[PDB]
Amino acid sequence: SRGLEVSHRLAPW
Amino acid sequence: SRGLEVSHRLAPW
Amino acid sequence: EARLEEAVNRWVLKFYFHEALRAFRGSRYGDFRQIRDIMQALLVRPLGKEHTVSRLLRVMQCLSRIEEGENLDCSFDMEAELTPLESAINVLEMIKTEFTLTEAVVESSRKLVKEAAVIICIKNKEFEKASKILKKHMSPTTQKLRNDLLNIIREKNLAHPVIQNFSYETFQQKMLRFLESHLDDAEPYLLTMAKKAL
Amino acid sequence: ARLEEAVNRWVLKFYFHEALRAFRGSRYGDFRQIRDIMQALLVRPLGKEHTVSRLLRVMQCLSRIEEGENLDCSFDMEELTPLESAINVLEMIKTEFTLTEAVVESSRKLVKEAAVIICIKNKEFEKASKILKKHMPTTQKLRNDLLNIIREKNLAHPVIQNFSYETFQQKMLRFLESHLDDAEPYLLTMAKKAL
Repeated sequence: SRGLEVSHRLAPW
Repeated sequence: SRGLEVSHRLAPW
Repeated sequence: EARLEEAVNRWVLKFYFHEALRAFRGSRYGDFRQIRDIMQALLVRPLGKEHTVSRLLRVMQCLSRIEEGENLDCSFDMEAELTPLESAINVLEMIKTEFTLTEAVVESSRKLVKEAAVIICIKNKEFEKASKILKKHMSPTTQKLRNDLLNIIREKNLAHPVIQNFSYETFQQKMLRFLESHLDDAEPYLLTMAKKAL
Repeated sequence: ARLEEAVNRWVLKFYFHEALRAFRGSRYGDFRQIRDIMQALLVRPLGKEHTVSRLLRVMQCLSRIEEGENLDCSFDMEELTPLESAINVLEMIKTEFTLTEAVVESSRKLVKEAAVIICIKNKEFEKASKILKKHMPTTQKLRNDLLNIIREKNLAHPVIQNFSYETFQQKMLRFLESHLDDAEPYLLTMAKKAL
């Protein structure tokens, strides 16, 4: 699974 | 002139 | 299982969250984006994340999507097929859940985001995108608007009052007021300490 | 220091401390993550002076060393390997910490040796040659060994085989840390209090 930086991503990809 | 994020750049470009 | 780095990380996250809201509120979006990027970088570190951190991050997500909302070239979705404001709609649903809000409380603000999402595509002459957004999210009460937008799209009428009267600044500041109304207005610990120190 | 500057300074110094601590325990993954936070901070008001500049030069050097085995990445505007950039940063450290040539010479030698050897290990012989030419009457035996290693494409040489990047990067950390104040950062002091 993907952590906070992914699931709660703030900035655009 | 470029600021700290450039002149004291920590991460690779 | 220990709070040491986590404790500082929480203080740091909450400090920058406070500063990001402050920047957004003063319409200092450059500052907001810089602070956002710091917070993004923090997310890889141990935060001892629970529901309150999660709540803060959802609000921050929504604002970050709104702040990039006029930029259709960028995307927040791995399925990089969503406009920023569409992602904002998605986050608002998570906000509804994690803040346990009524439909009545969120409906008004969801309408604004949906309206903005369609209008921004129209202003950028992205008519197929606007049409898809309108179909997906506005398909009872705001009938006059949905119909206006549907005719605007079909006729490619950017001259329309609905389009010309639209103010993204007014919209984003309305969203911030909504989002801020569900948050604690406490001063972050780091700021309190800095005031003490001078 | 103004209000946001004061906090940003505490934050910067806390992560600097944590970065050094990560590097010291060979937790390079944690180091890179903290590095990225500090990079993001650099656009914010810090009320930068000479002690912030010092901290950042050290952090700059370590970051280049941590990426030193990765010849695919670059720290300069155009062409330089990470360890070549580390050499550049070391000269700035000498200036901003006002160090003698004697004190920095042995560490500069280590970085120079590492810069060439990493290129050789990646079979980047032309790069190794350029670096050896550019940067290298005391290291006679070594630079002659390296000149012959490059010329003969001799990856099997003891100089190459016995090289330990872990040993090198930890020696560089010890050197860099020796010119720093080892004071506990305010935010960590505060955290220990709170807990």
